Amino acid sequence: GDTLTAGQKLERGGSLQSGNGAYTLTLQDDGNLVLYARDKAVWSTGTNGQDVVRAEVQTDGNFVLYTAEKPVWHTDTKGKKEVKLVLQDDRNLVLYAKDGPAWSLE
Amino acid sequence: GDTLTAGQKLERGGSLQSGNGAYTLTLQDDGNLVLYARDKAVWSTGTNGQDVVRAEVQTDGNFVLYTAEKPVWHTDTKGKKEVKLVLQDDRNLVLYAKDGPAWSLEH
Ligand SMILES: OC[C@H]1O[C@@H](O)[C@@H](O)[C@@H](O)[C@@H]1O
Ligand SMILES: OC[C@H]1O[C@H](O)[C@@H](O)[C@@H](O)[C@@H]1O
Ligand SMILES: OC[C@H]1O[C@H](O)[C@@H](O)[C@@H](O)[C@@H]1O
Ligand SMILES: OC[C@H]1O[C@H](O)[C@@H](O)[C@@H](O)[C@@H]1O
Ligand SMILES: OC[C@H]1O[C@H](O)[C@@H](O)[C@@H](O)[C@@H]1O
Repeated sequence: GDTLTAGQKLERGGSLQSGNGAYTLTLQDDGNLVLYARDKAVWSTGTNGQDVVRAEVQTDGNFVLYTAEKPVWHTDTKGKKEVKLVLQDDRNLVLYAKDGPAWSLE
Repeated sequence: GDTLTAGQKLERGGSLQSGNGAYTLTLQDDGNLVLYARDKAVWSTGTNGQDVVRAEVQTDGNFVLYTAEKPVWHTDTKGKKEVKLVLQDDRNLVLYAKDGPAWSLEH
């Protein structure tokens, strides 16, 4: 609506509106939380070019924009079944899967 | 323990250790997943400074280091109670707290 209570958030595409639809606060896919007043953008968080996933009115009192949790490193073994990571006594760190070792440190 | 099975994770400060007690794989506070043999680092993911907060062995078969959700903008009003954000008909964007306006746009 026009209000975000504690624990509520705007996700990408979500919005608040007021002034008979003339005013729109919206979290964009470029990452920016923007307030559009009619034709013009009157204010933003300046978070364009950043991977902002939500604008949460937190229960601790703080309204906060967060970038998404992202992967930064992987074994690159998506698709493998029943996997387990084992730190072995031969010092090798091995990712095992249904049809044998999918990834190996050594 | 020496094993993480499908869906498990090391969290910050969490460790795997080999059965013999000689090798220790630790997701550290600095984000680096480090393998120690004794007190000498023999391998790491080199993710120090990259905000990694967990390393989960996923059900899809992929072992992945994930970052935390990073705060990139805020109103700086931690401590305020019963807060709500209101986009008003006068065009103002106001964060209202128990004791009054904690933050506003038009000021
Ligand atoms: O980079 C790791 C990413 O790659 C994918 O193929 C999936 O397994 C995701 O869950 C993961 O976040
Ligand atoms: O000032 C707000 C303005 O910032 C950038 O230029 C872009 O993200 C626009 O989408 C947005 O309207
Ligand atoms: O490639 C994985 C393979 O590497 C080595 O040969 C050993 O550490 C084995 O335990 C492991 O299965
Ligand atoms: O830097 C933003 C940060 O401010 C505080 O420490 C808390 O309200 C956190 O939840 C929030 O992420
Ligand atoms: O500073 C916040 C305060 O600013 C203006 O005076 C008005 O828009 C009020 O509705 C709002 O509460």
